Amino acid sequence: TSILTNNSAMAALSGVRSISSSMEDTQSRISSGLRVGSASDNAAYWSIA
Amino acid sequence: IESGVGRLVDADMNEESTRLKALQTQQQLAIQALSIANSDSQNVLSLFR
Repeated sequence: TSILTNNSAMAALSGVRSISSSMEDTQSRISSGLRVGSASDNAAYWSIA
Repeated sequence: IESGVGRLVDADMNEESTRLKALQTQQQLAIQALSIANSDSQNVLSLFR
């Protein structure tokens, strides 16, 4: 056991970051509709729209 | 001439009613999403007991 590093905490941190990014994306998606909401989404469908 | 003025200026009420209902629903969803976003912030307190 090392008090200087925590592999489990780091993995949990990466998981939390991924969940936060996904939650932000879904929250914007439900706020404004627009499944293709910006150019960061599928560019071809955005241009067609 | 006034019939032409009406054709150029009058608006169908049914489409406006549909838009009003859609915008009311969108406002309700946006308010709910904003409330969820505000409630998201205070979850971090669990780390600091």
